[PDB]
Amino acid sequence: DLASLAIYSFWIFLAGLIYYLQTENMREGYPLENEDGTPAANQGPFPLPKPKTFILPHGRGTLTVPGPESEDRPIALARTAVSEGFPHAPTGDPMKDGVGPASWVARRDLPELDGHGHNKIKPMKAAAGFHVSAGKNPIGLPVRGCDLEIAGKVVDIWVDIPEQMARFLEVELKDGSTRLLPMQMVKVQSNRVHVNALSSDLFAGIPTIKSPTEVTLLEEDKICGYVAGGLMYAAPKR
Amino acid sequence: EYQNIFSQVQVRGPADLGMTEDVNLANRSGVGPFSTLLGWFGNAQLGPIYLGSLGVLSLFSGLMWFFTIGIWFWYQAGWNPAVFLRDLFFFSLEPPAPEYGLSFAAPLKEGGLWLIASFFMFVAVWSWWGRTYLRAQALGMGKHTAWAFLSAIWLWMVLGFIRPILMGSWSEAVPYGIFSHLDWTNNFSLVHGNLFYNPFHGLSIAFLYGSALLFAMHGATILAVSRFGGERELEQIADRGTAAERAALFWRWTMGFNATMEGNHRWAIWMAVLVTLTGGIGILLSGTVVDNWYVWGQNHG
Amino acid sequence: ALLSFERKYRVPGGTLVGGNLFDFWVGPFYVGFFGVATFFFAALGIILIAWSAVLQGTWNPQLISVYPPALEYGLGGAPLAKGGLWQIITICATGAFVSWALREVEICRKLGIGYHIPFAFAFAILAYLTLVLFRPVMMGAWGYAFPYGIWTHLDWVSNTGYTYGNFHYNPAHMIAISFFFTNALALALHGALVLSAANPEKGKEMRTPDHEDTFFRDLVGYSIGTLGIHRLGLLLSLSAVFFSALCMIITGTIWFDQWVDWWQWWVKLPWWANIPGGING
Ligand code: BCL
Ligand code: BCL
Ligand code: BCL
Ligand SMILES: CC[C@H]1c2cc3[nH]c4c(c3C)C(=O)[C@H](C(=O)OC)c4c3nc(cc4[nH]c(cc(n2)[C@@H]1C)c(C(C)=O)c4C)[C@@H](C)[C@@H]3CCC(=O)OC/C=C(\C)CCC[C@@H](C)CCC[C@@H](C)CCCC(C)C
Ligand SMILES: [Fe+3]
Repeated sequence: DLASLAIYSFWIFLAGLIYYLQTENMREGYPLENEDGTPAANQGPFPLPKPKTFILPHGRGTLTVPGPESEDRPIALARTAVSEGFPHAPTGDPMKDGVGPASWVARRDLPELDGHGHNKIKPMKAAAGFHVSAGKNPIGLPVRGCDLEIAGKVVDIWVDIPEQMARFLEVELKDGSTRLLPMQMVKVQSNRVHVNALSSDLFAGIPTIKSPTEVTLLEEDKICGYVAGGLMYAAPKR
Repeated sequence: EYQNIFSQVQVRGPADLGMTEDVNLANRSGVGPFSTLLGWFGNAQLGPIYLGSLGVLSLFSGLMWFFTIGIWFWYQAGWNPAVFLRDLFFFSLEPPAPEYGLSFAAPLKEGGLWLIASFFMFVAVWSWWGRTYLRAQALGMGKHTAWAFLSAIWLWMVLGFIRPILMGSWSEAVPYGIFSHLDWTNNFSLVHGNLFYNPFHGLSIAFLYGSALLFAMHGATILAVSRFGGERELEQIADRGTAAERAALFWRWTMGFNATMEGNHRWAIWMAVLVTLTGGIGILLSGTVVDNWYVWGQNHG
Repeated sequence: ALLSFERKYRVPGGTLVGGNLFDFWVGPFYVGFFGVATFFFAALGIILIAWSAVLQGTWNPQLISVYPPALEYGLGGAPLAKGGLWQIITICATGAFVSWALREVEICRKLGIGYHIPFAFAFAILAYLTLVLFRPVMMGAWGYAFPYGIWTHLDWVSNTGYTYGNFHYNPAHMIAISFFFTNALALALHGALVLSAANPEKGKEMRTPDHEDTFFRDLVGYSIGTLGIHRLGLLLSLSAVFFSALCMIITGTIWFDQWVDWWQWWVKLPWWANIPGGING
């Protein structure tokens, strides 16, 4: 009857759908590779999809996935066992080398742009009409790291213009230079900002940005990468 | 260690009037107020809304639906404020008795009011559907919202219009009341042999639950990777960063497979849409084709 | 075996117990100490379910069911075949769940991301432990918990509910359902928004968060924003499961009559209890 016809068609439609959905989520990271960068033997039962191309808004180009894949960058790691399946030790300093939880990707070295084609993220000082509107304003607070030692002072907040939110604190070092800390890895307390991922001596180590009113996607990754990595790697000093 | 559920600092600049695309700006209002409260959680800006014609048709019959049910409730209260408030959840605007079949000839005070209210609802929902398509068209955006909303419309259509029609009467449709509609629901199950035997019901649940599962996963994942700008999903789609990478990898190490930043949204749209898709067939088949889900289930056909 | 961008993350470290002993993968799967714990509990659990199946006499999975000790045993143990298996299978389940959560924490630490996922999972675990441990204990018997079988646990859902009339009138249950439904709405919208921007009209260029905000302001006069919606889905989700647990923790313990009758408190308030007309005068 009609109902057993409907339920049985549905199970089929649902298999088709899982299929579509599963291949659709292969537009990235595939094909699978062995530990050495080589195409793996067994790829799974799902084929890659026919490619798609997104048109990028600001004469910024194209993305066509799936496509040829690569880190466009060295990986300071080496094998620690004699077969597939084990960890790969950092060959140098994992924070400095951006591996493990300090990793970053070779994202594009320009800034995300808003819908109007302007930089999405600006230091508040360059952002017309933008001020702190609720909560404790961190600007001027000393920044203290997980060793409980002061590593600098907050000198501006970098804001997302179209979404009107804090995204970084720009912090000044003994140096007189500055660094971005991601807004999401800091505690704004009443008389200080607390940063648990890093100890005071690792602030200098934060990747730096090439211009003081822009960040590029690439730079953002090296920054976020670095400070998250600190949770594992600073933890001795902590 | 901070968790990104509430913002620590809010930040305000000039009110955002939004992208002009092909939108007719004659029709956007002006900005509303800025809510500091809202802004601990999400955006602080209220407005501007776009209203124009189809918008107005919609807002109007919406209100008319609501005030139809509203005068009947006050009537049922014998015009007494104290009673109204007391018995708010017990008032109910029922459809025509089974004797009037599909005809619009029922007395106002015994189901005519129901059809009137239903009429206002029908145009409020559909016009709103159109608004869903058209606000997208004007921005140059794809039509996903409207298609997804269509899934919701399906169940609602089936409950109050398509199923009562195939069944031969309006008495079969759902009343307007807080408690009465729960009764209608329990009673619907009972009369049809227990909806737990309706395999579309069972699927429906899997999706409903599955939505809570997915959105909890997805939300949690994004917050977890939001220290790498994870929430800026579109730009992670156009140029994968470590946020999209470490989110895929968490799932991949946990359950052995994983999604892409764009692919996850397809899982989401479908998980949710399938709840009502599913559900609507479930109901549609009931009484029109299966009279008892237990019974049907015994011969599997 | 590896995603194209995956090696740079497969570093040592992050473990909670065992140091580097179980720090390794199996194909895509990370193996905690807690990977081993979950395998151990899940294997046991499954074996004892296959066992319980033969003592009941089927290898068909639409029929296999494992009941808790009948009410007569209270909170004590009970022979394997009359619901001890259920007790050990339950302990196994809990082992596997908490383990899976804890494995997740380790994956979190290795990746240097936040703990939000296992924290969310923890609410589901907590819902489970309400049906199988907290409610049955506040009630005096493992018999009140639900049995392990595809169809038979639905039977329990219907029997437990109808013990209180139409379970719809459970007010915490109303609130939870409200969250489940809203969650789904949110999910449909979130997915459709993001996708409607990444896949615009055709030959047209990718839209932006700015467009997504625009579309929602145009539509309803408000847009919660890309961070907001993720905060939201999380909150709606978890709130649904909180109120589920809450609606069942109170049933059979602090309320045990017909849920419909609870509402008498509102209608029988002094200021209006007695006025005539309406449904209740
Ligand atoms: C939550 C309140 C009630 C309940 C009420 C219902 C109702 C009502 C229904 C279900 C349905 C289901 N429930 Mg139940 N269910 C309960 C608790 C559970 C628990 C548990 C460990 O606590 C589990 C594992 C299940 C599992 C199931 C599935 C067999 C089915 C689809 C669920 C789903 O898609 O969710 C969302 C999750 C996903 C999409 C992730 C995938 C989950 C998969 C499918 C789970 C497989 C379970 C497996 C068969 C049993 C494990 C044995 C293993 C070998 C160890 N229920 C409690 C007692 N459940 C539906 C059904 O169709 O039943 C026939 C249905 O109508
Ligand atoms: C005792 C009662 C019966 C029962 C009888 C029914 C009946 C009857 C139905 C369901 C339905 C469902 N039941 Mg059942 N259900 C039972 C037990 C359960 C249990 C359980 C026991 O644990 C669960 C988890 C569920 C779960 C579910 C859902 C999966 C499904 C509804 C999906 C949905 O999103 O609807 C909510 C979404 C909508 C209704 C869409 C509405 C959208 C419209 C267009 C928007 C209107 C808005 C309007 C304009 C006003 C807006 C005002 C605003 C403020 C602006 N049922 C028992 C067995 N169940 C439905 C279903 O699909 O079944 C197959 C249904 O009809
Ligand atoms: C006739 C029956 C009654 C009724 C009686 C009950 C009863 C009784 C209960 C509910 C519960 C619920 N009902 Mg009610 N309910 C009715 C009508 C409805 C309707 C409706 C449309 O009418 C709806 C929408 C709901 C909705 C709800 C939810 C609030 C809740 C179910 C979700 C949950 O708790 O998840 C919580 C989720 C879990 C417990 C899942 C746990 C997952 C665990 C942690 C992991 C498992 C992993 C798995 C084993 C591994 C699989 C292996 C893989 C395959 C690899 N009810 C009717 C009136 N309802 C339940 C509740 O509130 O529970 C607290 C409950 O007990
Ligand atoms: C609001 C919280 C929502 C939620 C969140 C949630 N679920 C989660 C997570 C999160 C955040 C995970 O991280 C975790 C995961 O890895 O997802 C892929 C998970 C998960 N939620 C799952 C299921 C699940 N979640 C559900 C619900 C929910 N999950 C809530 C709605 C449901 C429902 C609605 O019923 C189910 C069925 C799994 C896919 C996964 C957990 C996998 C896991 O814990 O693996 C360990 C155990 C095993 C592999 C084997 C089983 C162990 C044995 C002891 C035997 C069987 C036990 C017995 C109780 C069976 C019951 C029989 C049934 C017929 C009733
Ligand atoms: Fe998202």
